[PDB]
Amino acid sequence: LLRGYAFNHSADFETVRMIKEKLCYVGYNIEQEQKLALETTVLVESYTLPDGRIIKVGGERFEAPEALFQPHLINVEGVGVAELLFNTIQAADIDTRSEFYKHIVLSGGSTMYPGLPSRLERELKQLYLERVLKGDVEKLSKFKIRIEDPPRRKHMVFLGGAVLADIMKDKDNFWMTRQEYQEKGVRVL
Amino acid sequence: ATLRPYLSAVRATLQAALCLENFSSQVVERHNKPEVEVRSSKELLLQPVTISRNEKEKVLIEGSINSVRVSIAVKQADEIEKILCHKFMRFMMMRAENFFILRRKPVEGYDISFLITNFHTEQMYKHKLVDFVIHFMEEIDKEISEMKLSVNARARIVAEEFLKNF
Amino acid sequence: IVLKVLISFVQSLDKNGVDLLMKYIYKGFESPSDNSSAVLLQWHEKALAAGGVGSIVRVLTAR
Amino acid sequence: SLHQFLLEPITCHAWNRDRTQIALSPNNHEVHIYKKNGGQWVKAHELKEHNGHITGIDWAPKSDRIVTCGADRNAYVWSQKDGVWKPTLVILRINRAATFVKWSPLENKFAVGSGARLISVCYFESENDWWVSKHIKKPIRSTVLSLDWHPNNVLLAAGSCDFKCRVFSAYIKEVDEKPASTPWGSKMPFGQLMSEFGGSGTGGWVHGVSFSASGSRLAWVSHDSTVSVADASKSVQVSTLKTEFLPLLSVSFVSENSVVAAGHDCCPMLFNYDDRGCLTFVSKLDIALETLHQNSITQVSIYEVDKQDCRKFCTTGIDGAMTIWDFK
Amino acid sequence: QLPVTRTKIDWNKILSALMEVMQKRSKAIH
Repeated sequence: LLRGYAFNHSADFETVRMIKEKLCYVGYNIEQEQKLALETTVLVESYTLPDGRIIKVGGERFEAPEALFQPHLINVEGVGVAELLFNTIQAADIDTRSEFYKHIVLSGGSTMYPGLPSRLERELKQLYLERVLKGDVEKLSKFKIRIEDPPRRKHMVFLGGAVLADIMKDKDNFWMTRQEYQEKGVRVL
Repeated sequence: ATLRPYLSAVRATLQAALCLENFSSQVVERHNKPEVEVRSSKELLLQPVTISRNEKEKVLIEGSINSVRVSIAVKQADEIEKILCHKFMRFMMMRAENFFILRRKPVEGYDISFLITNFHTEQMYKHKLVDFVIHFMEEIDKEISEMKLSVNARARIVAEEFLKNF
Repeated sequence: IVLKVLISFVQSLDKNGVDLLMKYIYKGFESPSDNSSAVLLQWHEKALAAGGVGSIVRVLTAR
Repeated sequence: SLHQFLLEPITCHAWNRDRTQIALSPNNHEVHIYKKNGGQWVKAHELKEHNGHITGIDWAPKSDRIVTCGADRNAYVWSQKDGVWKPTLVILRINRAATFVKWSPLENKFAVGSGARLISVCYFESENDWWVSKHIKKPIRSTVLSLDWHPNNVLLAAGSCDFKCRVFSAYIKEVDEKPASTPWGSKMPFGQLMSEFGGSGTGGWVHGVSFSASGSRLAWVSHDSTVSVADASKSVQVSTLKTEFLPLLSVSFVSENSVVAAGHDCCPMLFNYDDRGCLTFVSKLDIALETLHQNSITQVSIYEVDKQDCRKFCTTGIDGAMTIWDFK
Repeated sequence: QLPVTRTKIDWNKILSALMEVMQKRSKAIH
């Protein structure tokens, strides 16, 4: 809206969604992003509309996706995804904390921005090197942290359902029988 | 005479540097950025090259695997040429979203500076960009040398009309 | 340092020393002295015809 | 003979066995299949599953299957079981962008070159119906840009941005059978460096590699405007020629003695390699610009039945035009 | 104090092969 481009809230919701899907990305280092945005014109791209107009989107590409890491920009009180992950892993029993550091899986369609894999690693490493192991930068090598994110992130809910129905296709205890609700009306499985 | 070999040398050096390809970043996943602004791998950069005619007019060319940077400094004779050159470059740099191949702020020590990416080499031909740069380096000198005589010729009529009455 | 004798003035044409002459010529443009630039620019055209456009790449990727 | 398909560039092109259908990628996230109905090219099918720029295609003729790889860290294997093409999933385990893909002579494995300093050799498993990969990563320091296969279905050439051209072995014991002895070497475990080249001082990025029909000779082009041929029969020896033209982006053997190249000058060229170890330039093959292509040529392929008997070759590039060239 | 699950043990399920099949998936993916 702050460039001379007026899109109403209701009827143009699905027109700006294509702009978000096509041209948006999360920056690794904010500094180089701003340096390229201020002293260089290689971030501006032209998008065509159904009406035939051509609009230009510039430095707004890497500002919209950063409500996730800094939630206060759109009036949401909290800590952000990177710090909330830290507060969740550092709230369980000590023995199983290593079992969760190594295996973090990303799912859903709102984690397909370019660079979102490569930013959470840096944020967790910095948040775990100034809160838990303050200073003494030698033991981080022994501390292994790994994030798994295959290029099939969107449909991982479906694919899991494609496996669990395949293994347990035959034995008739996994399903809730029709006759169970003819007499009982509830379930315990 | 003397400008023609200079333009010929700049033409020859530009033709050997605009041979670009596509390259995704090998530091952050799925970011396509130029590899001459974002300097993150020494292997992908080429040696800079400078070509000059006298002690105050020279062109610097910096190559890479998917971007070329070309910085040009122009001639200046007296104060009026100096300030008109500065005004003209500031005029062009303000309108940089329409000039697709123009950098917003120049490299220090140089007046004007272009940045050409592989996208601008696929959406346009190759020899016409070099011809555009060669046109750029001479048409500006013509334009400012004309503007000087234009301003000089605007004082005669004003002085004559004021002195005519009384 | 022998580029002064070259300023005072294709020759051998060994097809490998043309690259060395190209390197010296492009390294000599960084320090103009009010007379070397014109003669160096004049020989750049002569050496380009004998060597070729490819030679400019060799000095550019000499590193 | 020039034909202009689209004004946009062509990233990559693939042919089939009868030279009737063609697969193209017009610089987007889609693949178009065209056939020839008489004497005019009309589009046939569209394949769309990627969400990123597509960078490589190849078409296995005997099995009739299309492998596609792109910059979204994905790869798919398209097959035709009904009228509509369908994909099959490939697990690659790379975290950077893929750059090249190629089938093997026996059509049982395929090699993917990527920007994570990896080479992924993928093979099929049917207990749960997908492709599983193995990695070659030991001596590589940068992104790979070219790949090629040996006739004996084991060795693999690779060129990378670290100014080296390497020959590895990709023997997978679950699929392949034991190989014979080659001049390149004897002991061939998986992922073992068999030979390495690239020592010339002022080395540039290698854009294209290729093997000969005999399998005992390798050829590659570099970004310093040089072509080089390495022989391994008499001895492990090299011969490098320093051309006076712009860089070359592709190379392919026509026979045991001649090699054809193309690049940014928009004109294919022919070099000759004598049996005694000498490279000599012969001639161009194309005697606005005074050239049929209006921009750089990105890919060179063979229209005929390849290195056993090659007569015609196809060129495609950024201008959007595809050309067939005949020697006769 | 509490087990790893951080919940009361569910005696109904205690009173009353997926892991075999999942190993091949774990090998192939990772």
